[PDB]
Amino acid sequence: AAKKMVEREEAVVWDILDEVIREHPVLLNRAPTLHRLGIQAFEPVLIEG
Amino acid sequence: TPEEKLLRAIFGEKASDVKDSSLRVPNGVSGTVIDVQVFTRDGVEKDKRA
Amino acid sequence: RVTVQDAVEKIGNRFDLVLVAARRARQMQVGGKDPLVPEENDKTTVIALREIEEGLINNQILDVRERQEQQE
Amino acid sequence: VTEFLKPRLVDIEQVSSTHAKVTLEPLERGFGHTLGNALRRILLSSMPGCAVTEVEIDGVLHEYSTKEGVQEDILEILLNLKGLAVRVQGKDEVILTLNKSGIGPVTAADITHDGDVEIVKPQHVICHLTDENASISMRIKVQRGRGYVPASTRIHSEEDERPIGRLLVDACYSPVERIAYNVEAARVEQRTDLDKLVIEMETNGTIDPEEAIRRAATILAEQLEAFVDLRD
Amino acid sequence: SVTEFLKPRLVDIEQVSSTHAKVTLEPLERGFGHTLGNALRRILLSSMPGCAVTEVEIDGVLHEYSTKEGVQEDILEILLNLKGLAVRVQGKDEVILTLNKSGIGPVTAADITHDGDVEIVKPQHVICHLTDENASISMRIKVQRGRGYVPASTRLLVDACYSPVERIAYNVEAARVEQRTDLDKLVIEMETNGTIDPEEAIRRAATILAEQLEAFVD
Amino acid sequence: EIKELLKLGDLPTSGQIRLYDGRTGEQFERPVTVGYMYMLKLNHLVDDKM
Amino acid sequence: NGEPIIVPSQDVVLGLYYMTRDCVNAKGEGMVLTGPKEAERLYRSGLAS
Amino acid sequence: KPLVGTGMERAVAVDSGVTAVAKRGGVVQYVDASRIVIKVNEDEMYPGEAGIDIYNLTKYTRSNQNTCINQMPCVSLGEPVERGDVLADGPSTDLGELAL
Repeated sequence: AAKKMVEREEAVVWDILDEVIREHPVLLNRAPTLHRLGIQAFEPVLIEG
Repeated sequence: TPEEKLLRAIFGEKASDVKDSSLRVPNGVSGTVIDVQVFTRDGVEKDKRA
Repeated sequence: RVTVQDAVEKIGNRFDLVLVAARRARQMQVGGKDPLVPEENDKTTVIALREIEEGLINNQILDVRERQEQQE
Repeated sequence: VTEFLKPRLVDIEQVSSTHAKVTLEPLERGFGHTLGNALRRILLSSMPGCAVTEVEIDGVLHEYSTKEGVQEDILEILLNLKGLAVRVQGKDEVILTLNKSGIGPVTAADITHDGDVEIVKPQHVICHLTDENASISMRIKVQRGRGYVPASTRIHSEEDERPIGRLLVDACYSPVERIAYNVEAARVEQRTDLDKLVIEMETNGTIDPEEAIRRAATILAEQLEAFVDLRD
Repeated sequence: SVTEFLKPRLVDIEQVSSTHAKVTLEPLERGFGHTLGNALRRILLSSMPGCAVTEVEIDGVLHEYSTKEGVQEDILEILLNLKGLAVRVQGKDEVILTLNKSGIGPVTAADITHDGDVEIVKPQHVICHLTDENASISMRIKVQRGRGYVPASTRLLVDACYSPVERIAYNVEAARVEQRTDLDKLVIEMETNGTIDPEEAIRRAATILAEQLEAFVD
Repeated sequence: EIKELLKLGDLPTSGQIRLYDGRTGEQFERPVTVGYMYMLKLNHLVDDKM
Repeated sequence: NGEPIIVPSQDVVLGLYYMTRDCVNAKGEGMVLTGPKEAERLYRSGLAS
Repeated sequence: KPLVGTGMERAVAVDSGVTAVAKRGGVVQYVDASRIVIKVNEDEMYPGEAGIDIYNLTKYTRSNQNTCINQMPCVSLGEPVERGDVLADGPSTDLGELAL
């Protein structure tokens, strides 16, 4: 039921996802990772596009 | 498995016995169908759309 | 939480901070606890750093509390 | 010091059927740019309009067809029809009908009117018939709205359902297309530092300029009325 | 619908001090945060009625620039300390106050004579230091109710900060209703001098524009 | 020959006009080059890379 | 090397260089302001450059 | 069209085959969104011929790069064309000029 709900992406799963996303870093990494500042963790803010 | 032999005995609906390898639109693309072409082998007859 | 600067100076080591806050967040998430500092709608790993920030979770405080949880 | 004077419209200068220069004379010092730019943001942002939203054509399935005996695709017809300027009066959505036969350009004047639906530009060429035996039949669903809904978000899932022959058009419900405002010093007798504000709006035809100014000022004043008694 | 738009469901006013606020408005229509906060910033900056000093004489010391021994701080710094004075005045449109003080102590803004209608919102604001038992100062300031910022070069004349807000600056953020995240979020931040409170400063300025929209609305 | 062609319009022959800010309405000072560049749309879309 | 790597790179330095580089005769020369609040109030109202 | 072109834009448009170029002169007997019929003049009609040649336009077909290839007939009814002249612009062409 959760799978069919978020496949439908109903009006509540965005509220649950923005709850999930709050303090949960994402490792943003670009490909020629020459040093350790090629991987840094960022808190994600939900944008469209 | 067990817990399917109990669930499919409750509602009684059989195993479907066929699987559903069908063609669907991939994720994200919303478009308009503008052509469909059916190619058949000669041994196979046809169907209504072909 | 933005930076763990107060937390790393309140422990003194950056990696043992990660281990201690991970242990505390595990106790708070699945172990069954309550947040010592009030959580201002934070995730579990931010409450752990705000408990380390206020001196309320170190390794020996967590260990003597594990002793007390075994005591019953 | 004394108090603030209040403006009202001194001119509605219909230069053309679309181009208009409204004038707003008695303003305080530094209210000219405030009122002119705020009103430009409301006018260019959010005015109601009647852009077409669905177009249906008998014998045409999708937007990527060619109707027989017209020298245009369906996409050129839809993008012509998106720029159909039409003012509807009592209604909110009204399905116009376009039937045209013979060789000729097909204009906006060939649409069967209703009386409460007024095209302002009848020479807006919709399509180009190029055969004597060929003829079309449209169903141009005008719909009142404000802003810009692309068709990609108009279909949420569907209203209830949709047949295989209803083309959707990305409706730009916005009557205005160019707002210039100049603040020049006002020639009154008593004061000198008071300045007039000339907004040179450029609508599509489906809006009165004084009506658009009053609607923008109503929008601004009700947002300010939400702003005017704060809550602690 | 096209008749409704959107309205600020929340307006939560942080009060960092009593002379400082940070007002927020979480839901708003798209792009409206700029067309509201810019209008409010322009009104609070350039047309907001209040009163402050406009000129002074210090009992014939001299005109531009100055020379006065026995004062610790410079003159053109006394003009600056008078410039930062915020006064509340009643229906008297212009009031001339006399500040006479002698001693070595630093003269504050409580050392003005009292006349009831003039209220000093910060009577400990230093105008001068004296530090000499011999010298003394006697000045005739001129408060007057005015409109915006009226400088001296557009006029011992001081620039006048008639407008009661010292700094107004807004930012605009994003917000969401249920899925629509193209909306705005005004996060107005302002500091008054003390002549009014900043919750009263917005609600007076937003009043002033609604009066300016008198003859077009319905 | 551009400036002469610009002078056949009533456009300023330096290329730069005085642009006003869209949001706040006060102008950018020190006037800004405007004009018509032919901008392309390249075959690197975000619909094919996300 | 312990220098900051989050150096403002090109548009930020044009803004910070443009606002902080003097002109000989600009509008509002030789005024005396009580502080930065008065300076932003003068600039944002268009009385000073 | 490019407002600031190099003048090469017409030559690359025609010489790339995506345009529909008139092989002979004449007047359009009929225009359609999918075909253009050119009634050839008596000058170049090759006296054992039937008189007209049909340019069958290429409608919304798929490219190699999964884009759309589509021809819009730019000419109108009765409009006299010459040989070589563009009657239908290909993908990314405005009036027989390269329009990218």
